[PDB]
Amino acid sequence: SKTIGLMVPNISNPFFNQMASVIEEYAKNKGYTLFLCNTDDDKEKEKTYLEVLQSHRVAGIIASRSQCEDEYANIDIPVVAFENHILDNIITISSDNYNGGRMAFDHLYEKGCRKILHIKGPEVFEATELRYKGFLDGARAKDLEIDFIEFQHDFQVKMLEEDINSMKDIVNYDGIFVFNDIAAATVMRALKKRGVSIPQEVQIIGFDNSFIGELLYPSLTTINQPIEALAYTIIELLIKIINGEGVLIEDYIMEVKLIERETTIS
Amino acid sequence: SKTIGLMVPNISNPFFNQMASVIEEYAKNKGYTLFLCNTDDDKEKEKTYLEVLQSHRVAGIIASRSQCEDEYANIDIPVVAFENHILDNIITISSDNYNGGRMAFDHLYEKGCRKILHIKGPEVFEATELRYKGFLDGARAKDLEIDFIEFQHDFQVKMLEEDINSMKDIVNYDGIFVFNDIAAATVMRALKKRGVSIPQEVQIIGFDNSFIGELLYPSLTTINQPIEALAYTIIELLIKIINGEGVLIEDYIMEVKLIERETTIS
Ligand SMILES: OC[C@@]1(O)OC[C@@H](O)[C@@H]1O
Ligand SMILES: OC[C@@]1(O)OC[C@@H](O)[C@@H]1O
Ligand code: NA
Ligand code: NA
Repeated sequence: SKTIGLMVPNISNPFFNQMASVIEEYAKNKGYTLFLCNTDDDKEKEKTYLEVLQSHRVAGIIASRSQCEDEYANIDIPVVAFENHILDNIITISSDNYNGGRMAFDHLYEKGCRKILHIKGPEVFEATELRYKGFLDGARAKDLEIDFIEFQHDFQVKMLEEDINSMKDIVNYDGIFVFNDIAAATVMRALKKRGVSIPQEVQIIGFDNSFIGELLYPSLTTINQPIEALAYTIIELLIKIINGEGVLIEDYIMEVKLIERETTIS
Repeated sequence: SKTIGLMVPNISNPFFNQMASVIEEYAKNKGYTLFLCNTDDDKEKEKTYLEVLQSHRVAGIIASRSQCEDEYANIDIPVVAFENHILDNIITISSDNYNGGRMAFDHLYEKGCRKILHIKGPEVFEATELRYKGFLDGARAKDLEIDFIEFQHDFQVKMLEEDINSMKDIVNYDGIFVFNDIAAATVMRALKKRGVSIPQEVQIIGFDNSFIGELLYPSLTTINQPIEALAYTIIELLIKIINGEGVLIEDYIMEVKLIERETTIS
């Protein structure tokens, strides 16, 4: 087989469809095509696709935001993981989510925010947990108390029909850090429906630098994940495993950077 | 195998991510999993994926906005097509794109628009050609001259860094019909960057009812494609072909409807 299976939480999140496009490019450079498999952050869908990919004898699997552990132990096909650690013998590639969360706090604080909310991601996403921890560590360094709201899912179309309890109070914050750009878009939509002015009344920073942050208005200040470097790295390492080349099985963490746009003041 | 290959022409476009999610649900109801294959509206990528899916002996293929023809002749795997016709012995499922184009014209005209632009899709998309023809036939019935601008691609992230020549003149139109909702979002972003008020200065209608129109602000008036009915139908018909059950090979066209939101005046 010259096909690699890429498991995607959902390509409805712009970040994952862009990642899938760029991984496909790097795979093509190495002579591979891709099958994309939608796992929807569901352990049983992931298990099913692992079985289906194995039965189809793909050359390798890229496992994004995995919720398994067990299931991977016997599979005899090369695997690399994006974000979530699976087993100690599978390489995990990620952005520097801890430091990105610190950068997000430092940016809001530098822009004068003192009443701060972090809309954090589901606990099962190692990446969002690290963003939360970096943000909180930043607040602790400034002796600032922060409020949290924890979403239980990444973006789903149903989110557009869901309310936040006490949405009327959100405008009272100086700044809000939202765990990713697509979730930030939903938060800004809710604020706009209530007539809230951004950034005049509240400042917003997201995470990813996915296309949704530039597509909408005002454009979203965010933390860049380096999709090209992530995709390059994932494919380079998977091909080493496929080829039986030596590589230390350890974390590969790519640098992030602040992208200042119109939802924070300057 | 119990796997169906779904060719996806634009994994960046909300409409196709939502279609893929719903097709997956209906396939699961019938006992099938899906592999998604990114064709990127490229004939060579489609040809490649067709070969890869055949080599993997999938149970059936859902072609989507296909640009091939003879490559499908005697591939001995069941195929159904979304939108673009492939061969006379392959069923094509689509929304009622001609009537949706007429509905879009009628709605702008009823809201008082007389200086009207249609940003039309690539000529290789049968669906957008029919939207253009329905819109134009509506204009001709009212003895109204319409202007056209023809995009050569569906949404790509690079569109966010591309300008329309004479963009500063677009505000002069009363109303704009854009060939789909994700393209409409890009047009609205350009207008907003220039300080144009929607719908006060220009009214906008898209096509699809994909989730981006409900993230847009103001929310986007559009023509609904019935994703649930499309997905149900694609899977029902593909399973008939797989099972060798009788079915007339003919067009299946699903009804569309206007969804009035905030980018046209109520
Ligand atoms: O949008 C993608 C993302 O930011 O969502 C949360 C995190 O898991 C991932 O990197
Ligand atoms: O967005 C999806 C879509 O509207 O794009 C153009 C048309 O091919 C298709 O139905
Ligand atoms: Na505030
Ligand atoms: Na106008």
